[PDB]
Amino acid sequence: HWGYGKHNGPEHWHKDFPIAKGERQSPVDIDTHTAKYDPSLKPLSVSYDQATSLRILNNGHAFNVEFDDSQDKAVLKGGPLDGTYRLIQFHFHWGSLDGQGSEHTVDKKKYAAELHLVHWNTKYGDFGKAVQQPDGLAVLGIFLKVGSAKPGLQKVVDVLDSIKTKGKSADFTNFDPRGLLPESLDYWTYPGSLTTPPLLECVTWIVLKEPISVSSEQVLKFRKLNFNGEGEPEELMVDNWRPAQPLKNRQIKASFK
Ligand SMILES: NS(=O)(=O)c1ccc(NC(=O)Cc2cccs2)c(F)c1
Ligand SMILES: [Zn+2]
Repeated sequence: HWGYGKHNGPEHWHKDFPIAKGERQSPVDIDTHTAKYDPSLKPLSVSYDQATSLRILNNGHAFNVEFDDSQDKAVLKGGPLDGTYRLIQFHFHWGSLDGQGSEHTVDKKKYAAELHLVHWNTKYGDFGKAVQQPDGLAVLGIFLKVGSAKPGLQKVVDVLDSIKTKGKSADFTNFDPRGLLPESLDYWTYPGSLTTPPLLECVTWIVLKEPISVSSEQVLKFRKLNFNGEGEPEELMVDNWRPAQPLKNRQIKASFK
């Protein structure tokens, strides 16, 4: 099955998932000088005050913090979006080294990691239906660089020892994702895809200009996770990112001048 190794990595995905070579694949390089300011873009509306986190899961590709998405408790609206998108989970992609790890790049620059807050369009009723629609998902992407610690991330870091291997989950209630956001909500936006199989072309990407900083100790703890299940040969969960894909017939829009 698919993964991030030499024999099952991003270069191989197209064989099982031909959409990997499609017209609106993610991630992409964000060329800051070619992106166009769109003064008609509304400010992002992030309403996470009633968020209800439930669980944290190691799924063998990353770890997801999952939320109760059975009502409008934590939603994203505005920006390039029409309607309401409900937060279902967030996860990260990261590197084996601080110099790589993000999926999107900015003028070819790689960050140490990238946070994805995944939301689905409520007009489609549930996540499974949404991923089958061109405007089904909105993913808010946030770059991580290594520097000072991110206090709001620490609760996540501290539970990782309990979900070291594939298939492990742990209760994770009362986590506030507002603690993972940078100060500015300035963003770039473009139409794209899931960055892992099945690579469905259902995502409006909203990538924040301002990275958050996390400590070297924090990202080191990400790199102690395992891709494998318990009792299988240990393979560290690192470099779980897809490289930048061709932009093709798309324009990246900026919310800021
Ligand atoms: N890295 S990402 O583009 O933000 C992403 C990548 C994958 C999923 N989820 C799934 O792929 C789960 C699905 C299985 C079958 C259809 S969707 C997701 F919800 C978000
Ligand atoms: Zn992701």
